Amino acid sequence: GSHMEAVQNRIVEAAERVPGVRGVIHLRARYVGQDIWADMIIGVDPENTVEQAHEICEAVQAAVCGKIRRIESLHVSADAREIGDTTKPSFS
Amino acid sequence: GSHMEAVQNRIVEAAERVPGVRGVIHLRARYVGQDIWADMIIGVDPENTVEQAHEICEAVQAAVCGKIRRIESLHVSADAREIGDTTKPSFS
Ligand SMILES: [Mn+2]
Ligand SMILES: [Mn+2]
Repeated sequence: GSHMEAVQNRIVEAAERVPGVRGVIHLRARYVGQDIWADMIIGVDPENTVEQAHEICEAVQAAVCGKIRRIESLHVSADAREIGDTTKPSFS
Repeated sequence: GSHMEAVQNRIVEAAERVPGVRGVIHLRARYVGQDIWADMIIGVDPENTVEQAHEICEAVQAAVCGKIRRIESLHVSADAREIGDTTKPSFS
């Protein structure tokens, strides 16, 4: 429950379907009227290049924005996630 | 002018003194009472590994939080910045 949790879960689930995303580390989303502005950090393979992380972020942004129309702006950026890492996304 | 712009500029200037930071791509900062909560994306060498980007983010977080005491929480994450890129940081 919480419609905002459901929206945040949609964002996370869309992002986690994009190849190269190991998980979503952090998501902050807020309304400006009907539109959402959001900042998301995705976890990526540590051995990737930063150029590769960059292309994954761009793919995440395209996929999320294409699926969640009320999102007017989404910044996607990257950090290392090791593969033994089950840390659930942090929100708020 | 704008005391919030000055705080944001302090954050950017502290971060840009950390080795490996090519620039600050994006900064979002808000007050909860007297404390600041902030999300920052730093630009990093594209040929770096994501593990290296990660260690730069961690160094940025330590340096910024150590210099700006009112910051209670700072998420630092990374993206590619090419070196011909003079793009000024985006705020708000
Ligand atoms: Mn690019
Ligand atoms: Mn680490």
